[PDB]
Amino acid sequence: VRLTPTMMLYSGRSQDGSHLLKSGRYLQQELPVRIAHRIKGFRSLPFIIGCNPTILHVHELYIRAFQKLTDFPPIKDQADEAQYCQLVRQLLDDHKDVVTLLAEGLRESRKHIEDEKLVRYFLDKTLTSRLGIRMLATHHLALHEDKPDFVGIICTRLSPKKIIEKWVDFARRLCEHKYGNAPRVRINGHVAARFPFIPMPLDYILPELLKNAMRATMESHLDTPYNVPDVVITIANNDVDLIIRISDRGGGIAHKDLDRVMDYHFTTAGFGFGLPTSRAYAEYLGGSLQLQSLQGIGTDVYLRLRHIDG
Amino acid sequence: VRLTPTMMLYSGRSQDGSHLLKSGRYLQQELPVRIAHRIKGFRSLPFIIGCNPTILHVHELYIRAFQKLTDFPPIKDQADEAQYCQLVRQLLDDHKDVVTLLAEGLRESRKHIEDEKLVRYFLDKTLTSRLGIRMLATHHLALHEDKPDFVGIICTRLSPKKIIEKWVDFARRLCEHKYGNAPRVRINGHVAARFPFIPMPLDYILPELLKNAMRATMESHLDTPYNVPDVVITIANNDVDLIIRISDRGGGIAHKDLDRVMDYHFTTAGFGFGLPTSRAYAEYLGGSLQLQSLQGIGTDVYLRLRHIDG
Ligand SMILES: Nc1ncnc2c1ncn2[C@@H]1O[C@H](COP(=O)(O)OP(=O)(O)O)[C@@H](O)[C@H]1O
Ligand SMILES: Nc1ncnc2c1ncn2[C@@H]1O[C@H](COP(=O)(O)OP(=O)(O)O)[C@@H](O)[C@H]1O
Ligand SMILES: CC(C)C[C@H](Cl)C(=O)O
Ligand SMILES: CC(C)C[C@H](Cl)C(=O)O
Ligand SMILES: [K+]
Ligand SMILES: [K+]
Ligand SMILES: [Mg+2]
Ligand SMILES: [Mg+2]
Repeated sequence: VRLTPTMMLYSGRSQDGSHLLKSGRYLQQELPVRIAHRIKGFRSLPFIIGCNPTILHVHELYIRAFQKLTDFPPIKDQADEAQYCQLVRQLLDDHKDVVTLLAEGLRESRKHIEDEKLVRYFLDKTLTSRLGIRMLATHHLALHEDKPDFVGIICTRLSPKKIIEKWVDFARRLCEHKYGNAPRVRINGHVAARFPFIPMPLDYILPELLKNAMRATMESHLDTPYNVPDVVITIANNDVDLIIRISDRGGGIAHKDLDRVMDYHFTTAGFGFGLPTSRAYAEYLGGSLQLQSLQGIGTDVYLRLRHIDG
Repeated sequence: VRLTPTMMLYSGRSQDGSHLLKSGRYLQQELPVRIAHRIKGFRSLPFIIGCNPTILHVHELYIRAFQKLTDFPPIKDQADEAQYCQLVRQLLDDHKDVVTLLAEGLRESRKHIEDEKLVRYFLDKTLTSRLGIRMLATHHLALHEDKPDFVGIICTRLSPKKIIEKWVDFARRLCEHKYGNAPRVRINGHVAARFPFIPMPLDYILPELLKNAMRATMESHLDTPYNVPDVVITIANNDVDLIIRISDRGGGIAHKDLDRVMDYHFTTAGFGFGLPTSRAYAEYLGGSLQLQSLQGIGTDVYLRLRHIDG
């Protein structure tokens, strides 16, 4: 029953399966209201942006979802609950490319307005609400599964080192595929820590930060691709939060780019969403994402995520 | 002729010694106005604080200095200039303990007022103005000296690694004297950098940050004083600024203390002035001082100082 902001992840264990029903009914009351807020967000977008065909498509997707959700009959039994899950699974899949569609839709249209704070706010609000909604929805679905060491999407004994290693292997492959090599990653600090935690946000954030650090490292070592400085990751685990520091020797973020890197769409090269999205996600969950640039040397990125209150 | 804020450090080279006169005359016009501002600062202190006998003593010192400075006759020749230097040297020495007197005077008296922003502002403004004044004054005196690789107090080829090493040896001695041992310090990054720079601010700041990192390291390793994690210092030198990162494995700054550590007087133990003073000095010179705490692991402190414009 651990909560994200104004949102609650049910921990329940009833052999009869009545927690599924209480969970299902909660989801059913909650999803339409939150989808309505997203729709209100689209309605208030500057006209010229809202008229972009890709933005209109996403706008329609949300209306469609609101329609199907409200059309679904109140849940009275396992049979209803079971069918609601099919709808939720369908919606989750239908909406899996939303971040990318928004990025495309907004890329050009955003420069047609005078106030630039506007799109930042819309995206921060839309993407984090969406993260919140997908977490709740996926958590409900997960309550059906019998994975050990999970209560829904909540890992009961998450190892930060393990999940970091997972995304390191992933980022290294992408990097090897593009450059013929990848920095090695060293992990230090509280490497043996284990605690209850929701992987989902880490699954978004970590690969974004690792891809950044690896790209920077390779692009600054073009003469010695076979011998590049390691990326060093430090884990700090205390009673308040989990801190993951990702340090590279990739030459740093230039002074002229520093005020831009947190802007959606800004890139010196994906589509420039990695940093602002990651920060918005971390702040939404009560944490933060901070950068320290050592121009000429490299960058330290500090991810902080609050622990699950007990 | 490199400048600090609203203040100018004369680079001059006249064999006849006329730059000494132009410098002297500049100092003579500039010191009284700036001392007057400091006096105005004392006049506007909350009554109950201004009545503290130590605060009153410092207040009087500044009046006395204004008196002697204004009483000094306009400078028309080397003889006048030469005598002005004696006065400046006397004043510099008379005022050498001002930071410490202010700290004592304010320690108790400050809690007697409702607005806490007040003392922070007074101290930030008083201490940085004082740094500015001492730099100009000392720079003038230094123009008389014939040290090679100096133009006044400006080192023409400052090595960050060398000046860091100087203060490392110093901090290690203090630390060894108190704990029987001291962390080793490793220095990496742009270790061979050399550039024109004014040592004075580094001479204040570095020992403060080194003492902090060493204390934290020892106090968190009481069982293994003979084997403690190194302090690691990274130098980054680029065209805009010099960055010095000081990282320790001293266990970090606790969440409950984090909002306090930049307050004058706050200490978990000198007199709690190291951090706020160092930050005020760095910002005054166009740089910054930022902390990243990894609670349970350690702390990274980032000092940034702008280069001398050319
Ligand atoms: N670790 C890093 N080192 C150097 N530059 C970085 C680092 N992380 C981000 N940046 C800079 O910030 C920009 C924004 O990154 P991001 O938001 O992830 O979008 P993208 O990776 O698509 O460019 C990058 O294009 C890059 O110039
Ligand atoms: N590197 C560090 N590691 C852990 N704690 C630190 C560090 N630097 C500063 N602190 C904390 O911040 C407080 C304020 O430090 P400072 O302003 O230098 O005053 P003082 O050193 O006199 O306490 C210290 O008492 C200490 O608790
Ligand atoms: C209707 C929901 C499940 C869709 C979420 Cl808000 C998303 O865009 O992925
Ligand atoms: C009169 C000057 C030289 C004194 C400076 Cl402002 C200081 O307090 O040290
Ligand atoms: K970006
Ligand atoms: K302090
Ligand atoms: Mg990226
Ligand atoms: Mg100190």
